Amino acid sequence: CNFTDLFRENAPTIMQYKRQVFTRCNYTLLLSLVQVDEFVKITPEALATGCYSSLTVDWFAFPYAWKSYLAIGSADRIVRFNYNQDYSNPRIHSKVNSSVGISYSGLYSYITNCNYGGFNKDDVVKPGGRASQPCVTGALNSPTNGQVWSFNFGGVPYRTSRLTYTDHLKNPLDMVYVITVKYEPGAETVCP
Amino acid sequence: TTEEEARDFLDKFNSEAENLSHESALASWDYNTNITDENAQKMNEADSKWSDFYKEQSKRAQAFPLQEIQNLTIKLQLQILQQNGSSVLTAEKSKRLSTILTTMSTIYSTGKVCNPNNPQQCFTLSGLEDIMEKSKDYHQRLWVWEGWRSEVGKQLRPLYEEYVVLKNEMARGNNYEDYGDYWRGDYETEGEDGYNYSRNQLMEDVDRIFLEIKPLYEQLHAYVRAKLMNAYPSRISPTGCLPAHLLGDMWGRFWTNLYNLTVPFEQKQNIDVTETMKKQSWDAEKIFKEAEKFYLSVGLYSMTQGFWNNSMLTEPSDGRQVVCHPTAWDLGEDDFRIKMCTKVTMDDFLTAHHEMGHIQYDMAYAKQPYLLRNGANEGFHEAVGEVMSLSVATPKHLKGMGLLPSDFSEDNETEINFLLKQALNIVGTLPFTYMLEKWRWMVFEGKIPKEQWMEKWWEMKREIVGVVEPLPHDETYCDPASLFHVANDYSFIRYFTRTILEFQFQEALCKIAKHEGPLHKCDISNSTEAGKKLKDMLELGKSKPWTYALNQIARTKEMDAKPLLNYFEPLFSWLKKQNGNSVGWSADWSPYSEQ
Ligand SMILES: *[C@@H]1O[C@H](CO)[C@@H](O[C@@H]2O[C@H](CO)[C@@H](O[C@@H]3O[C@H](CO[C@H]4O[C@H](CO)[C@@H](O)[C@H](O)[C@@H]4O)[C@@H](O)[C@H](O[C@H]4O[C@H](CO)[C@@H](O)[C@H](O)[C@@H]4O)[C@@H]3O)[C@H](O)[C@H]2NC(C)=O)[C@H](O)[C@H]1NC(C)=O
Ligand SMILES: *[C@@H]1O[C@H](CO)[C@@H](O[C@@H]2O[C@H](CO)[C@@H](O)[C@H](O)[C@H]2NC(C)=O)[C@H](O)[C@H]1NC(C)=O
Ligand SMILES: *[C@@H]1O[C@H](CO)[C@@H](O[C@@H]2O[C@H](CO)[C@@H](O)[C@H](O)[C@H]2NC(C)=O)[C@H](O)[C@H]1NC(C)=O
Ligand SMILES: *[C@@H]1O[C@H](CO)[C@@H](O[C@@H]2O[C@H](CO)[C@@H](O)[C@H](O)[C@H]2NC(C)=O)[C@H](O)[C@H]1NC(C)=O
Ligand SMILES: *[C@@H]1O[C@H](CO)[C@@H](O)[C@H](O)[C@H]1NC(C)=O
Ligand SMILES: *[C@@H]1O[C@H](CO)[C@@H](O)[C@H](O)[C@H]1NC(C)=O
Ligand SMILES: *[C@@H]1O[C@H](CO)[C@@H](O)[C@H](O)[C@H]1NC(C)=O
Ligand SMILES: *[C@@H]1O[C@H](CO)[C@@H](O)[C@H](O)[C@H]1NC(C)=O
Repeated sequence: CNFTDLFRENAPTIMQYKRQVFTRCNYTLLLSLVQVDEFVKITPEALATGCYSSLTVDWFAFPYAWKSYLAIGSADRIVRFNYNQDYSNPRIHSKVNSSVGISYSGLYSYITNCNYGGFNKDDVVKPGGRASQPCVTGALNSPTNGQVWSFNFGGVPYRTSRLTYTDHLKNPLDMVYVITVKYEPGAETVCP
Repeated sequence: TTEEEARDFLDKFNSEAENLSHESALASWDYNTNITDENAQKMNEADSKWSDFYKEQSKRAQAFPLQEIQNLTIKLQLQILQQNGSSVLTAEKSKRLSTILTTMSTIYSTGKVCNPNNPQQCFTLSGLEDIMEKSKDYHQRLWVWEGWRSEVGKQLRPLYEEYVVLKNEMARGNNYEDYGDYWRGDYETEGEDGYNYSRNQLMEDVDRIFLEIKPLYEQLHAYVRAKLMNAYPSRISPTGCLPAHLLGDMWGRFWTNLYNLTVPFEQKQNIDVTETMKKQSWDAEKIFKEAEKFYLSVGLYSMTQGFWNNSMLTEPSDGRQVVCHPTAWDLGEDDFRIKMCTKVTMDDFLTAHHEMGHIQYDMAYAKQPYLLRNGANEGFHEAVGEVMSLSVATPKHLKGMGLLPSDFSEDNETEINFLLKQALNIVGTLPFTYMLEKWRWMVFEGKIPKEQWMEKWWEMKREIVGVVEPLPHDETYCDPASLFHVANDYSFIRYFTRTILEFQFQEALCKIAKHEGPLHKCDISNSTEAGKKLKDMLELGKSKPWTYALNQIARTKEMDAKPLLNYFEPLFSWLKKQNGNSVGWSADWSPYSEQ
């Protein structure tokens, strides 16, 4: 299993977060390479070993101090218009040394509001699903000051707003890696 | 060739007017749903563009005299444009009149009344209205009512006096006898055969309606008095008028807040569907979609795709501020919208249909020339919406929508509570509207000396509605101007008209629907014949006299109170049993005369 891309130079934003699915490959080292600050259904030691049908990991930049509302039970904008973590198939907070190519260039932002139609229906993210492109496009064209702007996509009117977290820049940075393991029997293709 | 040139003129006007109307209407809509200092000025500039256009076109319209033109369609559109309005006055009088209008409006809007027994406490009008519709304390109610009249009435009287003279001179400049006559002209129509209605005829039919509704009001008055007399013991005579400050309304227009004191059967519960909607997990979307089906079941028009995508139907969660108050919009270019902040409540289930009803009418006359894109009369616009509202409220509809138990039925006690609650909004409001409109008309006409304006106002109120003020006003007071629609340039007859038309239309649609029963049980849906007949009238707009438009539904030429009396027929009979010989009132009674 090749995890180079998890600690590679191009650290993603959440609005456009990245993920990689591993299958039919051989996967401790990932945790040695970065500095872990915290560990949060499956025990991380149970996750660390054993054979899985499939292993899927997503990652994005995110302040450690903001972890309070990244968890289940949160109804924050950082959950509904940002990243809705799935829990159906049984989260490491870490920082990355500047000695590791981690460029962290550009601006890091998130969506705060995204709705549409005459009923102002919230275009909320499905678990394991990214923000809708209409939401992504409106956010890209947003003033970044939090002001809500009007957009029209496919004839449907949208209201969208964007804010940043690009002020939280320390040499180690703050990143979150979420590993989900599918333990369905009969496959078992991802082993240590 | 005057008519031919006039036609080309009007087609050019109508085309540009639609484009300018769209820009203004859109800027206004966007502002109301997105309050920002950037949208503020934007809307006005758009409004000015239309205004500058309308006046240039007015001058052009006057080049096509109505005497030479024979085609009535052309004459009506030109007649609308061929009006000088304030541009008959000198610059000083025109500017002075505008200044007075702004000042009178401001005095009302920013008015407040302070507590005479405790200077620390003081309420703005919004707080004073809240007291009038809720408080049962005779004392609190009295100082807020009296205070409002003293605080604004004595500042507006002088302005209104000068305002009257200026409005009359303006009307003379526009070839009317006075400003009352100018307003009467809104009901005047030109046509052949029996489709001809005069300005003076309006007064005569209004008096006729008053007398026809009068006996229902007299029965309601005696009943209400008998109950308020116990609520406020030793304050009201067994026979006599009601105290103005105890009517549940700062201006004494509606008696609806008295329902809890005057309820026919205290032991009976009313119908409230709010609980059912919550149990059934309704949304705002469900309320509006059902509103569309109601009208499709009547047989009118569907909603457009633009309606569903662009209208602001609920309050946003975005952070932007919006204006909440139910309004039907027409932005032109077949762009129809409804603006409201819908909640899952039984009241909004009726309001959504009401606003939807306005759109149904607006769509119907969309095929008319720009200038004629209105209701036949302002009373029709509102009356049609109200008829549809009653049809939805009727329990048969609620059962059809699955909002009531199948084992639910109404008894003859429930029907009485329903009708009286309606009477407090419909019947008790009529002689008020009539009294106030007639008084102003005499003021503008010049039948009452300035020093007698106040005396005539209260003498009429005692004889027409049976309402009395507990502490006498020397004369400096101008109580009528304490009301929004008197301080501002608004007419009230439309409300008198709206109510009578509502019933004429409801009854006529019921017989088409073949409802063999009471009008309060009659619904209009699932009767496509009634739908089609209503379609034909709504489509007309101002291309025809309102007497024609009325005939198309009710088969009559004039206003008729009989349908109203019919609707409340079983209420009237019950009130007789309750009132006995107490029916009517003594206009010689007044709290001040007690000691
Ligand atoms: C509530 O009301 C406010 C006030 O009107 C609205 O604010 C406006 O929103 C529109 C978008 O709907 C903004 O238009 C965009 O402006 C961008 C430039 O921004 C800079 O320059 C302007 C001055 O012109 C500054 O005010 C601003 O602060 C920035 O410095 C353009 O780049 C955008 O271009 C896009 O559309 C054009 C269409 O022709 C395309 O060709 C482009 O490729 C691109 O897609 C656009 O023109 C407008 O500037 C905002 N006004 C102000 C004062 O900020 C809110 O949107 C409204 N909210 C809601 C929900 O209705
Ligand atoms: C608007 O006012 C103008 C005057 O400013 C009216 O035009 C005058 O009408 C009288 C009566 O027919 C003529 O004797 C004058 O010669 C006209 N003056 C001008 C400059 O044309 C005009 O008729 C009024 N329009 C309306 C609708 O009242
Ligand atoms: C008439 O009495 C009813 C109660 O039967 C009042 O309804 C209540 O109004 C308050 C708001 O002031 C609500 O919080 C309550 O929940 C309502 N109660 C019920 C059972 O719905 C009604 O307001 C009274 N009418 C007037 C004019 O005061
Ligand atoms: C409502 O309907 C009931 C039932 O018909 C009426 O009560 C009846 O009145 C007659 C005439 O006095 C009596 O002979 C019956 O015995 C009564 N029945 C019952 C169950 O009491 C009632 O009077 C009607 N109310 C109104 C206002 O019309
Ligand atoms: C990061 O750098 C510090 C300072 O030299 C070092 O002590 C730490 O072990 C390094 N951590 C990782 C994961 O390389
Ligand atoms: C909104 O309008 C578009 C046309 O621009 C139409 O395709 C779409 O179905 C409409 N959506 C709704 C909910 O009416
Ligand atoms: C009046 O003008 C309309 C067009 O606006 C036309 O259809 C109608 O036939 C004309 N009537 C007469 C009598 O010329
Ligand atoms: C109209 O007819 C339908 C059946 O097509 C019925 O479900 C609905 O309840 C009826 N409407 C009313 C008000 O009864």
